[PDB]
Amino acid sequence: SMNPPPPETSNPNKPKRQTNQLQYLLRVVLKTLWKHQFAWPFQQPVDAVKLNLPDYYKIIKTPMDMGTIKKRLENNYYWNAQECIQDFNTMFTNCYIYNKPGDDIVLMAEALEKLFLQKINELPTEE
Ligand SMILES: CC[C@@H]1C(=O)N(C)c2cnc(N(C)c3ccc(C(=O)NC4CCN(C)CC4)cc3OC)nc2N1C1CCCC1
Repeated sequence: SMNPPPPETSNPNKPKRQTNQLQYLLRVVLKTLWKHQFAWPFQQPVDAVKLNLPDYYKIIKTPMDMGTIKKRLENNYYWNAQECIQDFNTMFTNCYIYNKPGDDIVLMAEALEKLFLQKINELPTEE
């Protein structure tokens, strides 16, 4: 009946960097997934109130979405590429945990995840 606050995208006391891998995660990985025809459900936090899914944030205790990831990358919120990759994987996994296997939303996440894996396969060596 209420949404939780979204994940943070700024934290001044959290150490952060820009690395060439993090730049790749923004310029190649996020950009590729964001433009995809099936990106739209993943471009912002789940609005469980509008969807009338009061159980969503009972099941999903570590929400993540590409809106959040985009803002984190734009703010250079991360220390390393692994932290950002973890956020994408959390997003996909949440979708697979909550939804019925085979449902259209799962097919959408799978399409995005296939591209994600293809891009991080070519993550550049650091520096
Ligand atoms: C929650 C479980 C499951 C899931 O795992 N995810 C991730 C999921 C996410 N979103 C949606 N839906 C439909 C949305 C899609 C897009 C938007 C969107 O565009 N919002 C924009 C925000 C900014 N404004 C200016 C314009 C509108 C909104 C959404 O819902 C309110 N459905 C999802 N499903 C399922 C798929 C079908 C039944 C629920």
